[PDB]
Amino acid sequence: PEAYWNREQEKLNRQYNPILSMNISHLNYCEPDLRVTSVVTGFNNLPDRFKDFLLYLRCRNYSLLIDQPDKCAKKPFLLLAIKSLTPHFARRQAIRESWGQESNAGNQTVVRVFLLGQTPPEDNHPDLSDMLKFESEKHQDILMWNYRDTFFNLSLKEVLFLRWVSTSCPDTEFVFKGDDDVFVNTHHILNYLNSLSKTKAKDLFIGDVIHNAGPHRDKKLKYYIPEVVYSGLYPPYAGGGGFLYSGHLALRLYHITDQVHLYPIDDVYTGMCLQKLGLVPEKHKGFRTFDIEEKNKNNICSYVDLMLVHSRKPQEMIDIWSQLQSAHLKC
Ligand SMILES: *[C@@H]1O[C@H](CO[C@@H]2O[C@@H](C)[C@@H](O)[C@@H](O)[C@@H]2O)[C@@H](O[C@@H]2O[C@H](CO)[C@@H](O[C@@H]3O[C@H](CO[C@H]4O[C@H](CO)[C@@H](O)[C@H](O)[C@@H]4O)[C@@H](O)[C@H](O[C@H]4O[C@H](CO)[C@@H](O)[C@H](O)[C@@H]4O)[C@@H]3O)[C@H](O)[C@H]2NC(C)=O)[C@H](O)[C@H]1NC(C)=O
Ligand SMILES: *[C@@H]1O[C@H](CO)[C@@H](O[C@@H]2O[C@H](CO)[C@@H](O[C@@H]3O[C@H](CO[C@H]4O[C@H](CO)[C@@H](O)[C@H](O)[C@@H]4O)[C@@H](O)[C@H](O[C@H]4O[C@H](CO)[C@@H](O)[C@H](O)[C@@H]4O)[C@@H]3O)[C@H](O)[C@H]2NC(C)=O)[C@H](O)[C@H]1NC(C)=O
Ligand SMILES: *[C@@H]1O[C@H](CO)[C@@H](O[C@@H]2O[C@H](CO)[C@@H](O)[C@H](O)[C@H]2NC(C)=O)[C@H](O)[C@H]1NC(C)=O
Ligand SMILES: O=c1ccn([C@@H]2O[C@H](COP(=O)(O)OP(=O)(O)O)[C@@H](O)[C@H]2O)c(=O)[nH]1
Ligand SMILES: [Cl-]
Ligand SMILES: [Mg+2]
Repeated sequence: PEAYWNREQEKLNRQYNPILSMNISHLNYCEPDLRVTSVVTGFNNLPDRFKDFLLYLRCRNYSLLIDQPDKCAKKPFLLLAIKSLTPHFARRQAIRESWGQESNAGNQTVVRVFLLGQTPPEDNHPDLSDMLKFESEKHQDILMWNYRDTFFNLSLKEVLFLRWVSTSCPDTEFVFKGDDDVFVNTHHILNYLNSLSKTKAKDLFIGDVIHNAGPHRDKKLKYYIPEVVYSGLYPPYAGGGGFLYSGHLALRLYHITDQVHLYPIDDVYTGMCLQKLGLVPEKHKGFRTFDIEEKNKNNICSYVDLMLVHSRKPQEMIDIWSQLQSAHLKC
């Protein structure tokens, strides 16, 4: 093709599919891929995030700096994996106190990790390392890898997390992967999972799924992707703050990640991997990624049959969760 990502992905396809038959690694090449500055038309005028994405696309072998290797010592029913950034201490603590608390009702173990990269001083971030170490020692729920935690590296955050599931939590029944600014009704999710047949549970992947979306071409927008980077439509994908899937599918997704080049939008990348497995993510009405009706925001009964709501502040998560604990008496 003409777009850089599509062209390189087609090269990967030929490498993994003999039926298409008629030098540097794409997985552990971690020097700058200087060839991109000549083959990508207008490279020098792209925003810095695109330059860095294209230069280091072929590197994904990053190591854990903070690990919790025994997080799944007891086999989880539901692993909560929450994407976060170093300075988001209040968001993480609110989640710990509310919908993300670990629990074991009915022997269905719920365990929690936060997913971080580095916020390094050479990028002008304040040094919060001692505070992060303090939080990690106390709460034992931080996983942190040695890559730059940026918007366009979130598909790295996804691949490295899936790698961690395969190495350190391969027996979890289900995975919820979400953002640290959503409210999640964990009780409703557990009730939903216990209503699933084994057949439906095996390849479960639900969220707020969008079909036939394409890249935004408006250069001002957060999710802007230039025509020189990607052409065509996006596969169906769950986006908007969280999605829910089986541990069995987590392992299959991890295996397939080597065959898909990283993409600047993490939720599109996950949709690409699901597509390569031959699966279609399923839309579920309980994922409210653009909130609920203004007058309903005040009523706790509005939250009882929801799976998640985007977005809520730390104080709102705790207030909602607390009211929810007695919602069966009022709704
Ligand atoms: C959830 O998992 C539970 C186990 O996990 C632990 O507990 C939970 C609550 C969490 O805290 C988790 O973190 C823990 O890891 C599980 O609990 C277990 O359930 C079984 C079955 O009910 C219990 O077995 C009973 O054991 C007692 C003690 O037996 C010993 O002493 C007698 C001497 O009297 C000897 O004969 C025995 O060989 C043992 O050496 C038995 O008295 C009892 O026997 C009766 O029931 C059986 C089964 O019908 C009959 O065959 C007998 O004839 C008796 O009528 C049970 O065998 C076990 O104690 C219990 N563990 C704990 C730690 O409580 C729980 O069932 C899971 N499910 C739910 C919904 O919680
Ligand atoms: C996703 O996350 C990954 C992993 O963290 C990021 O990859 C790193 O990206 C940074 C840039 O942000 C890379 O650092 C840069 O490397 C350049 C190349 O270094 C090589 O070449 C020079 C010269 O030949 C050698 O001296 C050097 O030792 C290496 O062999 C450097 O030229 C850059 O230098 C510039 O910045 C530094 C520090 O700010 C200054 O001192 C310099 O003067 C100059 O201004 C810079 O160091 C880093 O190598 C990447 N790491 C890995 C493991 O690949 C991605 O950027 C990130 N992606 C997105 C989209 O955010
Ligand atoms: C990923 O693995 C590769 C391959 O082992 C590592 O590449 C070496 O590491 C650095 C990065 O360029 C250099 O010192 C070596 O010359 C690299 N080349 C080779 C051939 O090994 C790479 O470092 C790893 N990436 C990370 C982030 O750990
Ligand atoms: O560099 C980043 C930026 C975002 N996030 C996390 O990813 C989620 C998505 O971020 P954001 O809410 O800004 O995206 P949006 O909802 O606006 O699409 C948030 O929970 C952040 O904590 C991250 O982990 N690293
Ligand atoms: Cl915060
Ligand atoms: Mg958000």
